[PDB]
Amino acid sequence: DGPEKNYEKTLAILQIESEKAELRLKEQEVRRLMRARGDGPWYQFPTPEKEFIDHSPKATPDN
Amino acid sequence: PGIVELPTLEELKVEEVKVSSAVLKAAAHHYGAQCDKTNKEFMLCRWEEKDPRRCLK
Repeated sequence: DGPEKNYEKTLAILQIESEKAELRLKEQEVRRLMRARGDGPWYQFPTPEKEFIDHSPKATPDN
Repeated sequence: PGIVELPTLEELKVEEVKVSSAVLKAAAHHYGAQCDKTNKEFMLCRWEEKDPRRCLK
């Protein structure tokens, strides 16, 4: 075919793998921040359920 | 950290019933019909407001 094919295919492969590197490191820092502080969707550890509390009138006022 | 507020002795000085429990069980059914308005207001305050200090009167 020629040299242009190899050259430009190499360029494509290079941008692909560079972007992958970028995203892997980004994922590392993202997981770090999400775990150190639960601001994000991940590492949101469970809490007690709210809907199983009874809010009705009790037997004593100062419940 | 925050001090508790409490009423004074004279904010509780009251003419008490000084009446026993059988004398009172006997007249329960009439004290539930007469003197129901005040009693139910006191109940509503005591359960709506969860503080005794907000309902002495």
